[PDB]
Amino acid sequence: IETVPVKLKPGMDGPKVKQWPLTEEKIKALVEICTEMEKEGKISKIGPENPYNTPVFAIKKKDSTKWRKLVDFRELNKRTQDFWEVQLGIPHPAGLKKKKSVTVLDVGDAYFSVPLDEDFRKYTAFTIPSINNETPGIRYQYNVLPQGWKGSPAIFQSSMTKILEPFKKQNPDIVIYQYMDDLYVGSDLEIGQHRTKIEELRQHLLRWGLTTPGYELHPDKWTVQPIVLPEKDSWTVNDIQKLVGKLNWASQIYPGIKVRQLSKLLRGTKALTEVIPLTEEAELELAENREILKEPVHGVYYDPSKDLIAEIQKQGQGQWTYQIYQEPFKNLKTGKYADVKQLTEAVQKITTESIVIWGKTPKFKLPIQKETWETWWTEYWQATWIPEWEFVNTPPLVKLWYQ
Amino acid sequence: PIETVPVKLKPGMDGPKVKWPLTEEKIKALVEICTEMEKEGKISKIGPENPYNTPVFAIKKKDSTKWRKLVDFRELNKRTQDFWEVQLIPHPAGLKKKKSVTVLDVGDAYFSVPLDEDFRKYTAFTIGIRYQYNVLPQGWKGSPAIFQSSMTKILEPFKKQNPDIVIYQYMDDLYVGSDLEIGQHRTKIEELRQHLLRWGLTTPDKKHQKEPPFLWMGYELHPDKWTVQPIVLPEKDSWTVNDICKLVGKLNWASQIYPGIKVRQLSKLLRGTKALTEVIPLTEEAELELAENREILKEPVHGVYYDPSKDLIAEIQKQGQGQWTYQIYQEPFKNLKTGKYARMRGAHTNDVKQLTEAVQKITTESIVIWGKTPKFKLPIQKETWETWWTEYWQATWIPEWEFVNTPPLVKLWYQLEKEPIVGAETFYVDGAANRETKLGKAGYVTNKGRQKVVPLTNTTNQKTQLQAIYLALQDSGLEVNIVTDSQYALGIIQAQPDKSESELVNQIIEQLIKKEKVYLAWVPAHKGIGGNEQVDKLVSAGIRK
RNA sequence: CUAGAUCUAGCAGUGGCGCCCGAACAGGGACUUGA
Repeated sequence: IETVPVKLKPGMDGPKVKQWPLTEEKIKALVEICTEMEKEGKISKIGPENPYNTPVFAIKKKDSTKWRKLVDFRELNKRTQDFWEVQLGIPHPAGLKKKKSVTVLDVGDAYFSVPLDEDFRKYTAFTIPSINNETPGIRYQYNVLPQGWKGSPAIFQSSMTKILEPFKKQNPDIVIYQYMDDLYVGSDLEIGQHRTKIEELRQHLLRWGLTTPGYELHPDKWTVQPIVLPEKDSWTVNDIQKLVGKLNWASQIYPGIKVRQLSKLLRGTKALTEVIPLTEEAELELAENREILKEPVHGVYYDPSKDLIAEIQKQGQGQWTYQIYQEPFKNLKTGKYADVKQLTEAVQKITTESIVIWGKTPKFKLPIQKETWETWWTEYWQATWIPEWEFVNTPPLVKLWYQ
Repeated sequence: PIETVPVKLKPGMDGPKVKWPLTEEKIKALVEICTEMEKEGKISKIGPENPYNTPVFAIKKKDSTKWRKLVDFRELNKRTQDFWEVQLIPHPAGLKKKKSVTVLDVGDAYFSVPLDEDFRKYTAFTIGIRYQYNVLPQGWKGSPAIFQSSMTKILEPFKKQNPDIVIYQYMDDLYVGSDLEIGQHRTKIEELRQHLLRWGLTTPDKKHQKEPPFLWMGYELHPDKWTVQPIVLPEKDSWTVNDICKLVGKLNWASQIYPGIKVRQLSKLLRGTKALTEVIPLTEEAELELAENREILKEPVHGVYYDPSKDLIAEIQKQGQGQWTYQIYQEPFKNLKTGKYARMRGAHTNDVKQLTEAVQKITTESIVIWGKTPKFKLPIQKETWETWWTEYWQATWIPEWEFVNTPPLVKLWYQLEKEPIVGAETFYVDGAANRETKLGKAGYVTNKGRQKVVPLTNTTNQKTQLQAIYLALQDSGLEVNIVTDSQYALGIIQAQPDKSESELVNQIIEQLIKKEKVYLAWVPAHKGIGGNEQVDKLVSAGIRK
């Protein structure tokens, strides 16, 4: 065993985040599982020697009813980025997104078969809470590779390469990606054949005794949602003003936008319930704008060093929207999806999309209060990784993006 | 005895070296306590080489006996490496219904835990003569944390030997009890006393065990009930800011059991007043407020202890002005506890948003106290709540609930249509001003030429447009389809705020509620969109340049 | 180390009521330059 040593950012400070309240229904299962987790020699009780602490909670994933656990290394990752970005980095292939379908996997359990540097265990502090402040939290420390982290796989890739080579050597057409405890795969063949190959890969992983006991995904169907405008004949002054405002708001997004021919009929003040048949010039500008918007954005790129942002709004009846961008007005992808359950599922899907496309977790902007989400988001979670988040007030301009 | 935890210092630091003046009557006092602590076997005396300093500051506390001893670590707490804080307090309602209850206090428990020798050097207790504290000293940053950690790790074996027994520990109080008879109860109490003396603790046999109801930081713990410490209030006429703060704290601490407490009208008195002697007049509003509070506090009431088997229900009694209330009872009339929520997350808000925030806070409180969420019974129908959170721009979800018909109720005085209607009229309006004069001007317009303008006084552009739409609505009919040039008015209107702080928006909503229907839209400026540019140029008189 | 008229005093850890400052986002307004 060679536990490579690693630390946080130079002259930085370990994480000292608090722990939001938990429910007894989940704390019981957390304690029950931590009993065996410690019996197995994975952790050890400690004292207040270290002020570091990490948020913890339980979940109920799909395909089972057990109460699995995880860790929130958001701050640890934000502070140790450079470590895995320079020391132990990996490439981001792009052809995997063009495949017909893929199937997400989970190999987090295999990480516990390798201890970690003792000098670094001090940064793996995680304290379970207690109800009614009955007894102080039973502190612990991950003496092995923890989950929900990207440094453990960054260092385990050395052995994962040899663990995977025998399978990909026989199936070169298949492509594999590794972002976190969850594993990916590339499949461009029959779906039945894809599942047979997945079973073969499971058996391959089990070969050397390294046991590793949504479901599927189809990225080929995802395409940029073209901004659609109304197509009718009766354009009252209300609809005319609505369209003018929409076009003006889009102008700052699409440089090649014009409202000249549409700004002429507005010169004539009138009520909002009267119908007005536009002339050919108005229809000409309408057709020009339609031809312009239907075309995707030309002049955008992706920076593997910059950050990521992806807003999200709500319309009604589960008609959710979403966008992605690095800088303001720089759109990279759109789509659709058709209350907390819906939002959780949507963010889960969009994170999977960003992973399979760009292989990085963005920073969402949820239009909801802080306590509400922070409290009711864990109950309806199914994945193992947690991205960042924030909150913002939705103005009456992004809602006009679609119905 | 126990397992002492090592302790280091911050990076690149050492002990603090600081030279104050003491009196003479407190001398023999410090010598007596120092001798008792040294001869007892707690503190040593090695100050020939150690060039450190830890001054002393005696003081006479309540129950005047003499000037007792303290220690100053103000300069060492920052030098010390930040330690882990855990005990950020339990609630009486978060306990269980146990028959055999008891408590186990301890004296000088702090000094009952030696310290690592590598750190005892940093306790130069000069006065001379020095006495290095070999045990947990007072004022030290990591004293309570190490105390509770030692207590937990030493009582662990007892927990493993008697899992059926409950132990709600604390800084120094050990709340213990079960539903067993007194016999084996006292037997297990003696077993615990022996297991504790195994580590060198103290516990007598005539302490406050049958003396209770207890006194728990202002609480009263009874066998099958509980309540706050007996609270009282003055009966005078004048009120000073000091007394205002004092009585506000008292009534807010007592409201957790006493329902129907108002502090809004009584808290508004603090607006602007910051001195420590200025007197204020009790407006008839706050006068009747305090009178009703006193009348309600004229009768005693006690709580109960939550039963894990049975569930817990909630309820709310709205009274207007954001002075919401709520209780929690497992059975009718058996209110476990109560609270209050009147915070203002922005002056612009409505009743449904306040209700959502209140239920969220209640859920969080129940989770942190009891560990789950109760079933709520709110005064609102399902269809209205549904329509609201479906026509909103957020996700306001709540757990299972139901409706209760107990006025006052919750409703929406008005709605907003997403499409204009015939028979109405359009009003292109706008309002602005200058940064120096602020004498803005705005009016309204119609299709029949019915227009009128009025000026403003000391108001910003936002308030200017607000007063513009006010004047426009004051002369309009019932239904209308208005357009604006800024996002402020649209954002304030679409939120359907049934209450706010600025009297302007209050009058807005007062005049709007009478309207049967209303419609609003928005279009930006700098583009010449219909009457927008026209009214902007009309009002441009001496406002821009 | 600080406060009060050289003399006297002034201590910290938790839960609340009430105020001030800094950081980030949103809206608004001006100075220089060019088309």
